[PDB]
Amino acid sequence: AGYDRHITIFSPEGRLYQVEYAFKATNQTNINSLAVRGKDCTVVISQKKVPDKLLDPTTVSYIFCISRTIGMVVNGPIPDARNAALRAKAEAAEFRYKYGYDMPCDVLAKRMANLSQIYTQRAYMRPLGVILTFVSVDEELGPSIYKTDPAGYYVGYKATATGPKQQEITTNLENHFKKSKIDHINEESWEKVVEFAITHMIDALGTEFSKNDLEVGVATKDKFFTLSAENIEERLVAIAEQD
Amino acid sequence: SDPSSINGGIVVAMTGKDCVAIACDLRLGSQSLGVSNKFEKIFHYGHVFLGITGLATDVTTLNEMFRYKTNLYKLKEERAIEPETFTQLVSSSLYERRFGPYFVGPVVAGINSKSGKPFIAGFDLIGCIDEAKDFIVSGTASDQLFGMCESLYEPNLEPEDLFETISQALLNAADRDALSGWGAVVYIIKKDEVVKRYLKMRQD
Amino acid sequence: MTDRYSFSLTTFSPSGKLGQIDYALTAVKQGVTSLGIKATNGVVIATEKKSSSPLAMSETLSKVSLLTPDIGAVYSGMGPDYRVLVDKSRKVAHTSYKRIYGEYPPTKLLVSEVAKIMQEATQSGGVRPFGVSLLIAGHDEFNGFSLYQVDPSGSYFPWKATAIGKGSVAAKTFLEKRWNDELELEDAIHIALLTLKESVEGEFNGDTIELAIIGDENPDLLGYTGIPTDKGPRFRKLTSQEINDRLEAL
Amino acid sequence: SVFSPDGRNFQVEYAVKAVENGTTSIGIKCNDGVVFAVEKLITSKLLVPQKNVKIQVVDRHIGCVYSGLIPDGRHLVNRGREEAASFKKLYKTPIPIPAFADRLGQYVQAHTLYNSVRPFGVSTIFGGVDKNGAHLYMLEPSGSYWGYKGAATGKGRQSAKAELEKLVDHHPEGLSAREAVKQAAKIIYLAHEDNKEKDFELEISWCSLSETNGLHKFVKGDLLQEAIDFAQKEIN
Amino acid sequence: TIFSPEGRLYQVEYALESISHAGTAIGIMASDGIVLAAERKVTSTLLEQDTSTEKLYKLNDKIAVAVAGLTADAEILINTARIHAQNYLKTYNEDIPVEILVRRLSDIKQGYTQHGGLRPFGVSFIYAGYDDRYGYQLYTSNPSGNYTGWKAISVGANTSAAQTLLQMDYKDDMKVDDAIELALKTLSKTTDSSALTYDRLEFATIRKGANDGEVYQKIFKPQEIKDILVKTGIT
Amino acid sequence: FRNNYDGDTVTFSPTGRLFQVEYALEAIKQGSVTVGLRSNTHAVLVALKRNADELSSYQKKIIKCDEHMGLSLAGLAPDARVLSNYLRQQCNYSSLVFNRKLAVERAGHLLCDKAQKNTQSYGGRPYGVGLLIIGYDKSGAHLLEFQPSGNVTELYGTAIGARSQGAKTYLERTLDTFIKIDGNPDELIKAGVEAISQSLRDESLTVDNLSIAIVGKDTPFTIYDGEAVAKYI
Amino acid sequence: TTIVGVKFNNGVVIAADTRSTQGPIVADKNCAKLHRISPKIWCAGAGTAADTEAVTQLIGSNIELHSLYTSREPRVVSALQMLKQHLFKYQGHIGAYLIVAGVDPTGSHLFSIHAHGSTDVGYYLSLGSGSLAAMAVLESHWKQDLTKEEAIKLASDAIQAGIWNDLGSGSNVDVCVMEIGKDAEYLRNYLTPNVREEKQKSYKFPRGTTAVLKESIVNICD
Amino acid sequence: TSIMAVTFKDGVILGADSRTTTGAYIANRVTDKLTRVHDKIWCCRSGSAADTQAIADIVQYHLELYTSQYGTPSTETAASVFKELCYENKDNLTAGIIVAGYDDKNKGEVYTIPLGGSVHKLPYAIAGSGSTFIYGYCDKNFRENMSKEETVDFIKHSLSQAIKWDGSSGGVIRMVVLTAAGVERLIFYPDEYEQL
Amino acid sequence: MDIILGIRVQDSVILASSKAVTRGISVLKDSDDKTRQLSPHTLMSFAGEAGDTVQFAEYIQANIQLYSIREDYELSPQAVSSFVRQELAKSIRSRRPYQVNVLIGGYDKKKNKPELYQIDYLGTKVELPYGAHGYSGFYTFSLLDHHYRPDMTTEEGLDLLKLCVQELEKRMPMDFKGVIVKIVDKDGIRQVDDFQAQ
Ligand SMILES: [Mg+2]
Ligand SMILES: [Mg+2]
Ligand SMILES: [Mg+2]
Ligand SMILES: [Mg+2]
Ligand SMILES: [Mg+2]
Ligand SMILES: [Mg+2]
Ligand SMILES: [Mg+2]
Repeated sequence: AGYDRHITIFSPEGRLYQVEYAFKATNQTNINSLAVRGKDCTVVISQKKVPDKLLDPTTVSYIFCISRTIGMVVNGPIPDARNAALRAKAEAAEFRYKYGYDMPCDVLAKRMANLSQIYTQRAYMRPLGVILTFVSVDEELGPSIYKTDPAGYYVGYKATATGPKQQEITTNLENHFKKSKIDHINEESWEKVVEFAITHMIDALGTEFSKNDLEVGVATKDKFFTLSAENIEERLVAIAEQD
Repeated sequence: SDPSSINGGIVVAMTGKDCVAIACDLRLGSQSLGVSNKFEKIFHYGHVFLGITGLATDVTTLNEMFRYKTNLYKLKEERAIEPETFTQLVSSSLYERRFGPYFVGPVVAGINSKSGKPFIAGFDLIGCIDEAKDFIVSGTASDQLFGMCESLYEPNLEPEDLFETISQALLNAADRDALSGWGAVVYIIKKDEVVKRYLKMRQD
Repeated sequence: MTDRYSFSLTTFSPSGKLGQIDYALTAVKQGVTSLGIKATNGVVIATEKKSSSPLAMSETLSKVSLLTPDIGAVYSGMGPDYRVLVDKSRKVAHTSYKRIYGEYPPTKLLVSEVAKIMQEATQSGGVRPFGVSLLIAGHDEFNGFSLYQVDPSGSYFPWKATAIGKGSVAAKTFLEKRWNDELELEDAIHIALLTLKESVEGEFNGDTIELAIIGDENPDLLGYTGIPTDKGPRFRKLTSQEINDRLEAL
Repeated sequence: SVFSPDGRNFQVEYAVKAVENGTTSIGIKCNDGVVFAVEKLITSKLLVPQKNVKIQVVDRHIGCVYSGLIPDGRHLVNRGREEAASFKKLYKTPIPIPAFADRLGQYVQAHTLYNSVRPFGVSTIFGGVDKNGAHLYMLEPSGSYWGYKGAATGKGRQSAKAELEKLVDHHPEGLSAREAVKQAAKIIYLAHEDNKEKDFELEISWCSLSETNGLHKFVKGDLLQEAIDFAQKEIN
Repeated sequence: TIFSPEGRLYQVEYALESISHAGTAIGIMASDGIVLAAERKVTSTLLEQDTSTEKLYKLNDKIAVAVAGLTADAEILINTARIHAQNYLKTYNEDIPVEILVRRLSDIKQGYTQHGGLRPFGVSFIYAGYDDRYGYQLYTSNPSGNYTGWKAISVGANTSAAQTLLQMDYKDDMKVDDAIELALKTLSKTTDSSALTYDRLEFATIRKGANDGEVYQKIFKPQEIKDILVKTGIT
Repeated sequence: FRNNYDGDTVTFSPTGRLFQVEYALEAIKQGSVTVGLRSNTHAVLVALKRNADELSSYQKKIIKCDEHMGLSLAGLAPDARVLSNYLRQQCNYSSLVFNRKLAVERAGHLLCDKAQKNTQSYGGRPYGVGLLIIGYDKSGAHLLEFQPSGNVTELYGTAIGARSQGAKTYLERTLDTFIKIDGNPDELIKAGVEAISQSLRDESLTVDNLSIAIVGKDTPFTIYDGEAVAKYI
Repeated sequence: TTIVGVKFNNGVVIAADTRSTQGPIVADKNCAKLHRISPKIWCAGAGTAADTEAVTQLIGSNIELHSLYTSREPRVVSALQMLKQHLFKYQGHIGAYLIVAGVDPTGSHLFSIHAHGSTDVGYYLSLGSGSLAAMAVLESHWKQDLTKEEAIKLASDAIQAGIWNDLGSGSNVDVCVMEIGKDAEYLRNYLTPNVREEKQKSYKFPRGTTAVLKESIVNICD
Repeated sequence: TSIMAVTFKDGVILGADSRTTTGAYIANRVTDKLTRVHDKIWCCRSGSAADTQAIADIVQYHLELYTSQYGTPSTETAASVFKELCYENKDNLTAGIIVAGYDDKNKGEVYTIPLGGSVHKLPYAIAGSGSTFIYGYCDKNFRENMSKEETVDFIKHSLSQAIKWDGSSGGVIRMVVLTAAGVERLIFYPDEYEQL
Repeated sequence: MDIILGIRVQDSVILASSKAVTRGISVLKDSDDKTRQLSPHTLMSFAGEAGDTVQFAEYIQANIQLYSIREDYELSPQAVSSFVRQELAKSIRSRRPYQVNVLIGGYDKKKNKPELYQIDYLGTKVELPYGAHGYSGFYTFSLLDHHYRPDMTTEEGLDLLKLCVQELEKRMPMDFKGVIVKIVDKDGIRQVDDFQAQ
């Protein structure tokens, strides 16, 4: 155990092991999430696992409402997740106060990536073991997905997936966009874009879901919101009548 | 009293055909008492000229400050500062002291060593730029100077003629102000050379 | 709350090496190639868009950045380190120069300020050097066109042409063979594209290559008319289509 | 601030060992409130009965109990009180329980970001009544917290959780404040099974909409005696 | 900053160790001027000679330095030195005496040697200046913050060889043109390269300024070095 | 397990232990014995003072905190001074601001919280002293025991320091007797001195060995040393 | 000073006069009071001249950095929010009074800012000692849905009211047009109705007129 | 300035005139004095325009933050944030604010925060220089549980009287209706309300 | 008020300073030396506010002496006067400005010329053939405008000074109790001990 394993200084290879180890922490919760863009919306799906029957299921969540327009799904342990959520909210509220308009998705993402970059460079801060997926319908850019990781890296996606079985879902989606040739789901209502996401999660993970197995966030022009079990129940019935 | 009145003094700059001129009086006073017959108010940094009127302690200080900053400039940039740029550096330096200002009325003259165009400018005590192409005036006899200049001035004057005009402007405006005068120095500036003349004037 | 590493994390070793600077340079080596070439009437900087995922949209991640209207940059090494250096470089062009002389800094000076920011990551307590090398290309009235390299130590050197990152030794070779003091900007772009092909694994089109110039003033990019002595940025990021057009006659 | 090669924080995991080491404490959510109970190990006949209180109040409506390093818990409650005062000052309303949860949450999590601090050596069970019902929470040394139908921590956590699971099963339709108090006495008596070599004192508190007016009060006198008897009867 | 059992400062020693790999720099003081010559680090055809300064820096109008070590470290020190000279000029209306500037810079270096847990600056300087008190002057400073005065001196690689060669050929009555010759001979002999060509040198003088009574710093341009390399017979 | 884990108070052992704190606890066990006990009307501290030499003073173990409160120390003496000065201030602040005598219980909480911050801050040590705090407040006589871990418990009686286990077993045995000595200071002191006896491999406790303090219903906290203790040996 | 701002169907226009004064005296007969915050957001100021230029350059600089940071065109509401927060902080001590107008991705905008940090929105506005003369022209001729040409006419006429009736305003009219589609057009000296008449006589002196004491050439070089 | 807020059967209405003056000069005849700090929490401002805008901007910031973290804030919470800002900085603020809002629990509420920074919960509230002339009319004509149309009438009548007498008041009457239905903006031009 | 005159002849600079210290209605002392030697060849005289006067002088003296020892060298009159000016110029914008006016008289050894500097509390510096602070200037400047010659001897300069003091003794309302006179030339600084009736 040298110092190059314990703090964010370079190893002789040019690597930063603490950053690399922080990426490992993201899967620690064994949850898979995926995000897709509709024609005028953006949808995020995440598995919802409640092992203990002593838990109040309503309080178990990895999706956060950052602002009126921006949602965030987190892959990683809850405490680090809530640290990033709180900060993002504060940054979102501050941006609006100082600049007189709502903070865009991509701009909040860039800012959260910049915070992460600092923990990558300063010794006394550890990175956070989380990957952050930001979604909205940007007033200037249309539906948007931006994802940040412990490296301070971020980019925009047509669609994306995160978690242990990230690859299954990625290739599933890559295969879809290979066929359709466009960079979104050609569909008007968000209800149908949510159904699509659930379907392609089912085929990629080879698993059926009940209403309590899922967690859904929807971002439309000027609101991001989450679905309750019943809006999800209604969505599961719709997919069931054909597939 | 009013800090811009304690010591006296005037500065005027004019443009001509391929030249600039800048002049000042030589008086340094303490209210009614004239103290110094040799107090110059024009300075230069490379080919950039700066006259300053107002409180003499700030005249001296700002010369020292602009020597400092142009010296560093030349070292980092490996060229002498140009009139346009220097003007901006005066502005922001004065504005930096917005709520504790230097009580001065600076005046910038010079020729751009690349484009060759004559350049003059003026500032209030907090660094607001007066961008005028004909003449700029400053000091306890500025009303008298504005009058003289607005009457005597015409564009595109030959250096030898521009000399007469700026001298006459200064001399006669000086003589209507109790706190200015006591000698006068005039700089005629061309891209290639600079001539400096001490004028004969009323010593009262 | 409150740092326990108030000492330099880059210290000297018995042989005189500064380990963390070396290790950071190793990080640059592992990075995607980027290059700059200087012509008589312009400078070109180019690099490869090595995409993380095919599901990602690579236009939402620019490796080439405008620093001032007349200065642009590109890098090899760690992306996030670049991104923050760009923010700070842009800010420092304002705080240290534009807010003082009312004009944008000449290239060597902005480069000098970036170099300072990286130098400090080498000496201050509790930090590691930046894991990048930058190529900074620009123009200014009195110095003309220029290209500079800046390394994690804070050193900079002016280049006629150079490459950094992966295939940099081969590419520097290819450039020494091709460069001369009579090149037009079109020639330099052509040479830049060729040099980059030896480095590029996959597809080689205007969607996977990122290329910007410091050329003549673009008055159509200014955003306003009226002031005739304001002529527009010299920095111009070439479009996907403009690239593909020069790959057909390549 | 140190991640292991597989993405763990060993220091936090060791902090948990100090919690597992502590006295057992519990919290039960009823149809209109919350009940907290804790095991006070009587080390010696010299300890004054009823006079070494563990359950702490935050504001007027929140109860807190913890297992692990007791001082660490008082440090947290102190912080919780400062954090709730500040909320009330700006917003006039008493701090909602979820809002309070995250306050503690972020504080605890903060103590796992920096090499110059150690994580807290407690798990805290807390909650109370707000604008929209009863809330019960449990908070680990990592800063992880969730809502709970029922919660236990410390030495007797395993048998306590087993009893909590039974209640959730036999009573989906609610469960009263008065009943939950009794059950708390029972569950603490059963969980005391491990540490049976030393004697123990019971401590219960509750916060009920209809029983305490949404204020946190200590269970004392006849109600405590009733709940003790129920537990002593259901142990034999 | 700590001491070894030998009463040596580890980090200072290792800094000096680093400097002995840097291009050699030579300073020679004559009666009517000073010479600064230094060898650039093994470059390339594509390096822009014209717009490059890695070893020679103007401090004010009367003082220059030759650098051996980390350039970035040196730029940090050079900039504060420049500022210090301007403070002096503002305070006294006199150009700073060479020693005063040298002592200050040396004191900054010394500070890193004694507190703060920051690494020292990996830099050694050769200062070449003129002032109305000591005339022409040559000084050297290194990461310890020690400084000494010289008639001729070198820093960086091969100082051992270069010092011995300078010791042998230097004489007190030398004109500057003689000192230009000595410096280039000495670099020629101590180089680790096939030949000493113009593209691998930086060169400067501080003369009595053509014809005047004042002092002129001449930083040699590339083409000028090429000529002065022919005159001295190394082509 | 005990290896790389006892460097500072900011490190847990794989067992969940804080060794620095455990080592601070050992400085107590090393110190000279002192006993505290109370009835409903009074509370008593009895302390065995320790000289360095037969030419030296027997160093003080008892410090007064307010008119209604004081403590005995066992461990690092300088740490007791720092903690009692703070306790003196907290008692002071209570009087000045609220015209209120600080509850003995609240004194306990304040000490606990102060010790705690030193068990969690880098580059600072835990306190290395044990304390026995007695007072008479608005709910009568109290005795507290303070451990540098921050643990404070209210008791009827106790003892801390070397060989204290004897007295602690004694008081455990005598519980029902001494709790009832109401309105008789001299008998409660007698039981205290007798309790401290079960902790002597030392000797015959002398006029200079012994330090007694009392507080109660109508007696402010007062210290007895020398001739004034003679009547108890 | 007379500055105005008028909204039209497809954008916004600002205009000002070209006179600066030191009390009763005219310092610059043709100065530019129209300032750029970003390419499509422009600014006119009255009050302490230095304050209005400085607050314009400060906020202009920070808006450039925001624009680069965010990859977006600068918005007028950001220029406004930053100006007002800055001005407020200084409780009126920075005597800047500003009409700020521009087009951004959300449309066209016209705002006023007062030195204490209050703002208002409108379709037509004026500031400066000349404001009442121009406001009376605006209140007489402003209609909803003006064309570009009608807007330029109206704004130009308002500035003339100030030029002719307010002793604080004079000389020429500058205009800036900001249409939603196009680049902003700055029209320096749009009108020049105050040409100085030729003087009656030439005052050029015969050479030698001025008496000289001593003389010497000055060195620039080194 | 004439400003008021009235609670009625279904919610709350806010009204204001649209005149702003520096001296006897009308700087703005069409000011919007009704300021939203949350979907269904609005306020009326009086006093220094700079002060009340800066305050409103800060409150809106605090309630956006509140909402991200804790959900929808009560009107009481809005009022408290205003008070806090107004009380704590009473030495450098001339600010008179009326806070009005609607949620589903507490229904329609009005709070008034005058110059000192004190808070007052009231069935209706008037403020601004023009309010002084309508104290008698308002006290005489206000009833609890009025219909929407009745309330618009009361505000319209009151503010016309205030506009008639106070030279600092005038222009149009703006209103904002706050109910379960949502949010409604109203305007009334001089030719309507003068004829009353 | 306080009298502080100075005159630069060809080979020296003479300073003359009033000897009275007056507070209210009482003359507390009549042998006050309003001077500090800055270096072997530089003299400073001062007048102004009661405390600040000496405090400023001794402060300057400490600094110049420190320089001399650190450099084993004596600053030129011109350099000392710039250091003094800057100190006063910083002082005028501080919380409580030094209200002190000074004359600096020095013999520059490098140039072989005497030099006189007049500096007011604002930090206004000027090099002069003769100068004065306070009201005394209102009489002496015109006197010396008539009487002074650039090529005067040290003895001729003392005569000119004897004229200045006579005038002030005739016309000034205050009794300043004569002056202490000090010469600064190539051999350093010396006091003319006979002036009161010489
Ligand atoms: Mg780190
Ligand atoms: Mg750390
Ligand atoms: Mg004037
Ligand atoms: Mg005159
Ligand atoms: Mg548990
Ligand atoms: Mg007019
Ligand atoms: Mg009215």
